[PDB]
Amino acid sequence: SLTLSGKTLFITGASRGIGLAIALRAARDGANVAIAAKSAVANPKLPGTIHSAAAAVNAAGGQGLALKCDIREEDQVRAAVAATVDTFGGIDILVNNASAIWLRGTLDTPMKRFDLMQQVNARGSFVCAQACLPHLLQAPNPHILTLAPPPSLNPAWWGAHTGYTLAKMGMSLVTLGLAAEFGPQGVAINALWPRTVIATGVDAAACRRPEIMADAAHAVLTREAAGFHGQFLIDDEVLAQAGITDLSGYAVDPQRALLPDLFLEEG
Amino acid sequence: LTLSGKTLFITGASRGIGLAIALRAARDGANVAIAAKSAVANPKLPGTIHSAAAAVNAAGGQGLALKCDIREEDQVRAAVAATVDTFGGIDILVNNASAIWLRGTLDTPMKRFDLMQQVNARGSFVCAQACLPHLLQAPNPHILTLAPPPSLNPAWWGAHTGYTLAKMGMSLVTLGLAAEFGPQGVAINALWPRTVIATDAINMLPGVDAAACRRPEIMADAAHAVLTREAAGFHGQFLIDDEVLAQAGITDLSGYAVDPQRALLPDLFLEE
Ligand SMILES: [Ca+2]
Repeated sequence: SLTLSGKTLFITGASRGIGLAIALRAARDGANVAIAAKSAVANPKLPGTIHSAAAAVNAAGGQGLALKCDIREEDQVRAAVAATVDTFGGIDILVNNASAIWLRGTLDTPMKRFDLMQQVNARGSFVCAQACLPHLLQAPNPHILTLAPPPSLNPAWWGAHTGYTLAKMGMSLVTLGLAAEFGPQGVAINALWPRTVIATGVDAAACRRPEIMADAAHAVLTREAAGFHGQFLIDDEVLAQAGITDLSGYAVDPQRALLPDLFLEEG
Repeated sequence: LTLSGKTLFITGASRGIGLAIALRAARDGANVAIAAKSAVANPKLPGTIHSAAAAVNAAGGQGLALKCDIREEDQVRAAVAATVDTFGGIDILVNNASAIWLRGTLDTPMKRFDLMQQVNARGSFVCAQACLPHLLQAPNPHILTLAPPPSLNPAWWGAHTGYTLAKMGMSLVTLGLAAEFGPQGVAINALWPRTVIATDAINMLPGVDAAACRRPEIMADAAHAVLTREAAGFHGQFLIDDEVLAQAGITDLSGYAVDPQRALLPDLFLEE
């Protein structure tokens, strides 16, 4: 089987949710995982920290590094990348997972909220790519994997929540540009997005668990990077190609019709 | 088709395209709020909110000089409030903005990335947000953003990702705003020049001589043609100056050339 043994992953926002799931799937292989996230001090209101994540990585079979990194701050990103290189010797894989969401219209989106989304999503992916690339370019099989949808100019999607669509498609379009620039230099710069809503008026019973994205990420990240860039991939399709065709186990409640994810057309 | 008595809020209109738009509207008797950062002049990049407001007055309009850095939400809100207190409303918002940096990602410092996102995409969003409550009450409301048609062309994204994100961001904000508010009868559209336009910003375009450009007045005149259209049923369009002017019966564009002895340079972000 393909493995991330010996590889070093820098994963943003991986104190919880999809980032943590991806971290743990890589850890199972013996990967080094740098958890770069803002949450350091334990808060019951939003459980999970860089430190709990690093411990979970260690318990899952990997080597965890907890890095206090508010990715809105370039200096913290730079410091976290240097720490990762100092601890593990390099960076093989960047996963741009950190994301903030808010589905209201423009008159109902305070600039504080708009700014949080732009800074964490599109800007966070850009600055992390910028900081990691010098090290990625020296690795044997470098990946940047951004958790973002295929780019779209669908006016309905844009009008539905312009602030969030700007920030999330921003991640997609940063991926598009990075892939165009650096893909030809051997870096696999791609995106991965879930078919359904992931449980991390939206009902978790109509969702899938984050392990679908962890397993899909694994399938992408173990691919040869040379010649593999600018792709916008979906979890179910990735897993099918990898030989995982029975997705029933990923369902929170397998008797429920699944909620479709934002930013994918339904055929 | 006149802008007489209409109130325009134009960002960055101390010089260049914004100023030209301001003066074309002034000629009709429009009220123009000049929302820009420069209050006092410097040798390098002339024009201030005060010279622009004075020029609007000289041209036949009513100018209002507003010291406004559009990076600052509080200043934008303050400027919009002052405009309403001065003229009674806002009929037209023109999102005009200049922050360019044509380099690759490793050569695009975060300070420059941030300047671009803040002035371009964010600036358009925050000004739209602040003006919309007033636009929605106006007889013939427009938002006109000076931005290109949205494109997913990978070459354009790869060439200078930070800048493309920022400027396409203005287009994408327009796309979303039009989808949300267009149905309420707000004419939310974009306008982009076929060619490069001669302004201070050509300094950020290596090799580009003003002589191979068009004058800002082509954008001023195309803007006027857009802004005097009925707003109902006219949203989500990404318009080009030459095409707008052709529809308006202006097909001879030769007078808009800076220098007829030079071939015109095609603009960024348009397929040839
Ligand atoms: Ca919505």
